Amino acid sequence: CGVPAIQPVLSIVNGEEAVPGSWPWQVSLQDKTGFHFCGGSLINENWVVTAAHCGVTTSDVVVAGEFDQGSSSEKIQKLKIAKVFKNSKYNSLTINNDITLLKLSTAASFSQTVSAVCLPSASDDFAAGTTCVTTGWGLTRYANTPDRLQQASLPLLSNTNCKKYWGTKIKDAMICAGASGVSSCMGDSGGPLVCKKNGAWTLVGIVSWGSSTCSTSTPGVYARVTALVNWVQQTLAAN
Amino acid sequence: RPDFCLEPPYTGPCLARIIRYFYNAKAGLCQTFVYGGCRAKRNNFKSAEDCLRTCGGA
Repeated sequence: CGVPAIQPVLSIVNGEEAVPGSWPWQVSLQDKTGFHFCGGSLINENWVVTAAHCGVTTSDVVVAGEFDQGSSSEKIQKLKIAKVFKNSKYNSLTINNDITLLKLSTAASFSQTVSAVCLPSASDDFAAGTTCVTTGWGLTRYANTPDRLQQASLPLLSNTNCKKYWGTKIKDAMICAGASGVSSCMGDSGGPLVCKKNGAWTLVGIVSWGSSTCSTSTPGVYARVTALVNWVQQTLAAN
Repeated sequence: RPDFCLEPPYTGPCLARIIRYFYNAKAGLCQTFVYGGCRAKRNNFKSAEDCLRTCGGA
């Protein structure tokens, strides 16, 4: 996990187009017609982790190995969803514990463009200021979504600094990043916020919520994976 | 009809791209809009039929 066969090249509003297939765990969650409504991350061949607010159902599909959603010829994997595991602690009011697991009916075929992201340990500490990356097909301007996968490097923010803006809206299962010239936007939800852990890309956050106008000077809020990973491991072990 | 039927569509702070319907009193029809996934207001429906049955004529 966490090691792309195709290395990404770095240097979402104000992000940049990603190297095709360089974020192999990034999936597109689409309805039965092919309409992209959220992103997600493969954690292994049979499971995808995304946001609870995305409201995924077994009627939706997981699209892996995609880069250009405007390309009909591009080879991808349209995977059916067997069951949806929404964290029962998801708070629809505060948006806390915003995570859901998707169990595929048929396993994804890992390859150069399709593989898993690593999961952190509940005790992992990703220091504020750490430069991480988020990816997705969300709006690049606050408008239709970009066809090609976008990426952006952004710093993790301390809870104290995040709260300077969002105040008490920041809960224990949330982690902030951004306010640095880039911003996740509509369509990016459920997607990954990854940071390197001993050289391997690890899922630190899941795009959740933020500026209602996708302002690049405001902290973006993500589901804090370290606070939810035990729930993840438990769900996998039981299913 | 409920006054919430007269409110403009509300995307919310979440970052999903979910298609929902809202009643547009200016046109007298329910139209689609992008919902972010959380904190939906009441003029937000999963189908045009639900929207018309709740807000039609407002």
